[PDB]
Amino acid sequence: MIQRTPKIQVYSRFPAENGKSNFLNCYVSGFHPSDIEVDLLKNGERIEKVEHSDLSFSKDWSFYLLYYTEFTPTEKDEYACRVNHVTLSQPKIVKWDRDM
Ligand SMILES: [Cu+2]
Repeated sequence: MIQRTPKIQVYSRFPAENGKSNFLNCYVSGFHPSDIEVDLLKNGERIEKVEHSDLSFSKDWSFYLLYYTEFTPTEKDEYACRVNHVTLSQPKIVKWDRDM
């Protein structure tokens, strides 16, 4: 019964070491999940082997949700989460910043 753009936070499971394998995470929360579409991107390109958790929600249908994939970072490679949702007129993109 309330409306809001979905919050998106992008972080790595362990602290990042170039060349060392790790996991990339995108935590999405908001209202009215409603077929929301989430992708992870390596240099603007959609990744294939992406897992997600069950979607958690409460009465008013606020929700959170996690998408992730194993990956192994470098300085050259650009990583990001991309979300598609009714409240968005276009796909929203948050970049993974290992210092932020
Ligand atoms: Cu609502």
